[PDB]
Amino acid sequence: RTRVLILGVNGFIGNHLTERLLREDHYEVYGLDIGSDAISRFLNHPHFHFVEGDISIHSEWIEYHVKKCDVVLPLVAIATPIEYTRNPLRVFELDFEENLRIIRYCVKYRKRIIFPSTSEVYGMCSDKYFDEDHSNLIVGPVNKPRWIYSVSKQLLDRVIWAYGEKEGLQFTLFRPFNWMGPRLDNLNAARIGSSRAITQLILNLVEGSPIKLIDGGKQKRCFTDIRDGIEALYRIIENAGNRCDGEIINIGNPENEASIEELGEMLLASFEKHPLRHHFPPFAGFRVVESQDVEHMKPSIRNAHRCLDWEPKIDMQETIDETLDFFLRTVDLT
Repeated sequence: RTRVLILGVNGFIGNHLTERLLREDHYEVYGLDIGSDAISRFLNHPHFHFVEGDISIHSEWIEYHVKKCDVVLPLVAIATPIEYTRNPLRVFELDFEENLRIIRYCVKYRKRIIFPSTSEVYGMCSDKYFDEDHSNLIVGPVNKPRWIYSVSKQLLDRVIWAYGEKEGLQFTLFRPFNWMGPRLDNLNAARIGSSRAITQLILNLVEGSPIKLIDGGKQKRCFTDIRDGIEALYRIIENAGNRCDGEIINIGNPENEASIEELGEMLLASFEKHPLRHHFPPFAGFRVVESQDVEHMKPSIRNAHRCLDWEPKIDMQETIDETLDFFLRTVDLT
């Protein structure tokens, strides 16, 4: 069976992907992390193996697991906007430098790497649908430090592309668009995966704080149910016909488009009608704040159609209700 090494497994994607792979009978999962509270249900599974580790501290121990396995998914990274400006050097050292070392272990031992790129690489791209193969990438001047994440991730995509072109590195880049569902990562966890904007909004509802609409909350976003997203990530791992080699694949649901404001109204609506509503404070309301920014982020999914015969199937309401439902029921009221 194929050995899948998941770095930063103690979270959203690690939980859902592991469940997916274990459901099949031909994968061996190696989930590396510093904790296991998020994937404890799998610790005793015959085909799951927890590996103690941290990609900033361990060099050898991670290199060893790369050589021991077949496919590598590096999910460790700080992807919370505030931090881009708050501690840029750390965002850069972890997201760029530490991941570059893992990319190099993969080329050294000829392993397959399925790397999480970011929808932020497109930046202020003017296309209505961001295209992995034709869209131009647009960022602000260097005095707009918010772009340090976007550009760091973009450079990594290009370095992987170069290793693939000059040193036979087998790879696939995937770019998630606001994945959401049960078991969302914590707002400040350094694990790539779940939509930060929707987890913040649910947090607003749960904590009794207002939902802040930046400059009106009119900017639009696309949202993807984790059941649709993980199915696509899973098929990239399957790699039928080797159709994913050298590919860059956006994984999102371009039909689930909504502004921060509308997303807020949809969660509130599902919130007010939920059985556990009474265990949460009254709605603090919408606060129009006013602090660069991206005004729309829609993915072209032609590559996913082509390489994976994939099409998102869950309705917007279904994703909203299930993500909110799981969250409210998992919260410790003590």
